[PDB]
Amino acid sequence: FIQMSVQRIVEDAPPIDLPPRYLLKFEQIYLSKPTHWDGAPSPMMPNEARLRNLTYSAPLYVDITKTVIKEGEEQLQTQHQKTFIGKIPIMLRSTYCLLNGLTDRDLCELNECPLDPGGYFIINGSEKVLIAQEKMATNTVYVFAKKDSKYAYTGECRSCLENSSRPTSTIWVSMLARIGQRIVATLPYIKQEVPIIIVFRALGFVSDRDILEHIIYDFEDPEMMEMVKPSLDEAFVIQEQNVALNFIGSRGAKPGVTKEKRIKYAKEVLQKEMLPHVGVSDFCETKKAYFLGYMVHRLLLAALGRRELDDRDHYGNKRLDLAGPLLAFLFRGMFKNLLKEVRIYAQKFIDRGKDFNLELAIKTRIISDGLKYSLATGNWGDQKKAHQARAGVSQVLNRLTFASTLSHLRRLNSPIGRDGKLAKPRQLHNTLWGMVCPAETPEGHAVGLVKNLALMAYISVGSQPSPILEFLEEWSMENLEEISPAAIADATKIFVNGCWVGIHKDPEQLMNTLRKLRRQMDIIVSEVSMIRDIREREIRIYTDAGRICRPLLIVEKQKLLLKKRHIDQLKEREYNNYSWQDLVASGVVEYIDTLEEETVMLAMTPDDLQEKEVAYCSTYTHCEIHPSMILGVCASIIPFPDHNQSPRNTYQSAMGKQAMGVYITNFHVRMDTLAHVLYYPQKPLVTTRSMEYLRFRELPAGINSIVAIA
Amino acid sequence: DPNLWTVKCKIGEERATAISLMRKFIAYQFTDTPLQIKSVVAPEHVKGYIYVEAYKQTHVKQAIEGVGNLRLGYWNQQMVPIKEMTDVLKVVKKSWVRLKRGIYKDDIAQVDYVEPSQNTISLKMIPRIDYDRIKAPPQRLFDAEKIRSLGGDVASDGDFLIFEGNRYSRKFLFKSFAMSAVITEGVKPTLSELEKFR
Amino acid sequence: LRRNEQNGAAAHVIAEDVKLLQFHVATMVDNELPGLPRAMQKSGRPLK
Amino acid sequence: ALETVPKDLRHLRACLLCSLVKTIDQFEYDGCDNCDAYLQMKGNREMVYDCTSSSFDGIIAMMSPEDSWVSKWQRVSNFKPGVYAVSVTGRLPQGIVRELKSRGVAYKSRDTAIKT
RNA sequence: UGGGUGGUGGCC
Ligand SMILES: [Zn+2]
Repeated sequence: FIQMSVQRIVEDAPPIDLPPRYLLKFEQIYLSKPTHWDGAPSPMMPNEARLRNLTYSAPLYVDITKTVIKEGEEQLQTQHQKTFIGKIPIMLRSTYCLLNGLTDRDLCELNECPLDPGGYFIINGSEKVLIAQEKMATNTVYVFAKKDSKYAYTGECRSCLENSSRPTSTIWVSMLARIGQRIVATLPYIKQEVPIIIVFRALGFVSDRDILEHIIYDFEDPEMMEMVKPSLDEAFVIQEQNVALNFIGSRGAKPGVTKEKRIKYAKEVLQKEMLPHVGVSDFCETKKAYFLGYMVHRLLLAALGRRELDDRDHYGNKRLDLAGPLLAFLFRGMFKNLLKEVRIYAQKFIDRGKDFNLELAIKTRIISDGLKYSLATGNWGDQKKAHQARAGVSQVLNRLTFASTLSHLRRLNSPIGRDGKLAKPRQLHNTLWGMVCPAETPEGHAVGLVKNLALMAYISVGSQPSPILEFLEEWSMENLEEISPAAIADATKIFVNGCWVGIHKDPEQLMNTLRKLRRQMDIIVSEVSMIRDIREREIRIYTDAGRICRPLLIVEKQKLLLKKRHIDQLKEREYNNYSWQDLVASGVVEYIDTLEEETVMLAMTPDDLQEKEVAYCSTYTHCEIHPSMILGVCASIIPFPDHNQSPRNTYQSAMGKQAMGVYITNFHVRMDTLAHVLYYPQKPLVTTRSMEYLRFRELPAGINSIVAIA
Repeated sequence: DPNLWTVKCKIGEERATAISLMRKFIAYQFTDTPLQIKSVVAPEHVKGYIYVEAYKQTHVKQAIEGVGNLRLGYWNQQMVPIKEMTDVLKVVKKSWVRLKRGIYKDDIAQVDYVEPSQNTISLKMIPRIDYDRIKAPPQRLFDAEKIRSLGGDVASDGDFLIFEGNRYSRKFLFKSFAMSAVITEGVKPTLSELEKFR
Repeated sequence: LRRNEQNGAAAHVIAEDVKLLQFHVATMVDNELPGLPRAMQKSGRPLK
Repeated sequence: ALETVPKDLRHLRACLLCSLVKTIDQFEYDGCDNCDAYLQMKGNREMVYDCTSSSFDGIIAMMSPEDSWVSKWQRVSNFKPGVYAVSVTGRLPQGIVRELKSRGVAYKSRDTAIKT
């Protein structure tokens, strides 16, 4: 968020121009380590900020170019270097925190124990943690069945191109249940639904064969092609483009009073509001039409029973929002406000013919206090309009025992409202294997809606898909715009982040090349996941943030790519620089997210499930590192958990965060509230190998006691 | 007859809105896009909206373009009844006065002398000051020795004293205030005020 | 209102003024009204 | 006419002969156009004080004075465009009234205000 | 100086 998102947000904001006129274009920002002052700028220790009720934040500097131009060729493109904008709270042990790269000796000399994980903000001296919220995936076509209304099926598909100021706008392509069975659409900012063929002709496809070419990719199955006739005979009044645009505009949010007004309003709402993710360029009909055709084709496939409905509980269809996306979401609005304020201040002077000073225009208070307030209170929105925003996103860090702290730093959250009789969002889905702890969960009214990551789980951070597109174009993929519709049927479709980009003829070679390049980690980073479907010829590629993935071993034919040399080099990793990264580089392990997990063959353990017997599958493509790695932080301290009844493990995970112990090494310096510490903590006489990495044998909680059951 | 409509305007800035509209009409009358409105009327005590006389909403929506005073009324305007055109033009309405501003607001004051300059007249005020003891107020009699001990901006000429705030005092303040700055009708001091001064 | 219709008698602002009075009276004894704004004080919270 | 438009909002005065709104200085600097040929009111501050008084209520702006009923009702239908007052109370001096009566001008004060 | 809001948690 600091390195990329802030610069992107500050640069992609349109300039403000306002007879004399001005430009005021921003450019590359600067940032400095946290500092407090009246006084000379001196580095601020996190511990000092914690005792003095300060806020561990860093100032933000941007470069601005002011170009005011009036009548008579009077333009002055003056620029100002490093103008202060606001203070950004800093998260501990980040790259831009003072506790970065320091040796443990330095940390001890600074009264901050080396065992502190970091990852929390300090706001007014309180440690705040950003709970990761989960949301349904965007830029994808999902088909559900609401059997309680007029629709028998619904092809919902969100759309967000890249960090758009307006939030995601939904598109619906449904079937009326009830001749009957009319395919219709629910456009954004349109108060009434509209049948599909009018939508297609509004794009300019006056011809009829073009529409069915866009929708039906094979004209040999009569049951498929007949299903469009109901919502094709419903649309033969409208043929020209202008009449279709007027038909749309008659139902607008603010419908025009003239045919020109209606036409221009509908054209603008189609070119801008509808499907921003496929492209908002000068023209995008050649691909917008294909995307709508794909939605309709998916809807018909679901109706015919050739493809089952999508599952909302499957976390291949979900994304996780960490501190990055949430901070960017706040920053968008907190920067729009600053732009509005400087624009107003300049306006109040240019009209009266007076020159304005940019220093007085910028209100650092709005951005700084907005970020501070949103972090402190947890109302994740603007102060005056928080009723439309989430609450409880930021909570006080639970510093009671070390395990509780670790669990609280790796906590998920389902934003589904409580007090709901629905049990589907609460049940333990099959897909939560190796990504979420099957045991750790609260047992109150929020049972099943709060989750904790497994130990090996990792959240993808996201990357730009430009190199993937360049490689695909360089490869034998045919671009979407210059393709023949007749060639679609005997080929596989290619998707990137849900945006349909081109077609390929040979899927197997493409998949092998992508896998090999990713395992070499040269152009495709290890975060990207390639999913190839075979029942329907599709290939899906994802590079966005929020996907959840875990590492796994690689099985070539029946053996492992891990060999004694790798282990030997690992055993010397304090002498050799050989580390886990070098293991990923050699293509031995491979991060696997849920959607890719859907198609792999997993071996629970090599020395058992890969030997030659009566062939069960004999086609293993991966292998689990260790099965016990699927438990969360709190449930990995239970000894012999596979010998207990299931709710007992959950209760232990609940009560494992309330046991007293040495909660932090330097507990004698912190002026915490309600601190519990035990005189004589001891390590368990019987441990699990997993609690070696939780540092439990250094901050234990409990005492071995001679217990008699009588 | 062109019809009359209400347009939302800034409260207190309606007076300059008519001037701005007249200037805009004069500027655009020689151009290709003149203001086609017939008249604009602003009542004396009506605040927040201004009456505009024209034929169609299109004409006003074109003409009020670029007027920040009518930004709220730029998009939607209300219809004023036809019978109210004449009602629009209806306006209604050693003594004692009461000041309108300052710390002496809503206080009974008695005229001492009338200056024939038609600008200011002296009044008899109860000193509403704390004698520079709190600031770095109820009505009470002036204590000369108290403010003489407190020092500061103070001048003594017997019972004629001068202190902070450009207030002239004697024995009782004798300061001239603008005739428009006081209300000469509707005071009626009571018997308690007389003692203090069917 | 009673000092406005006392003298001005504009016969148009009176309607808006009585409308505002009616809205405030209704909000005083009930704040959840369909199709009506929430009566709130300048703190970001609606009144009880 | 830009000269008819006031240069400020300070000490505005209303004409008792045509209800034209001009500043006290505008009645001297520019002079009342609708009555300049009648009173020759431009050129002296004392007779400017005598002609117009600062006590007035309401402002009226005729953008099309010849296409407005308000102009007819305020007896300013044929007068030149400019800012107009609603109701002004006052009486013209007896010498001025007699001069206007001798110059073919009917004495019609713009006092439409209600006296309680 | 009290009210209001939210979060966490305990027992069923
Ligand atoms: Zn005149």
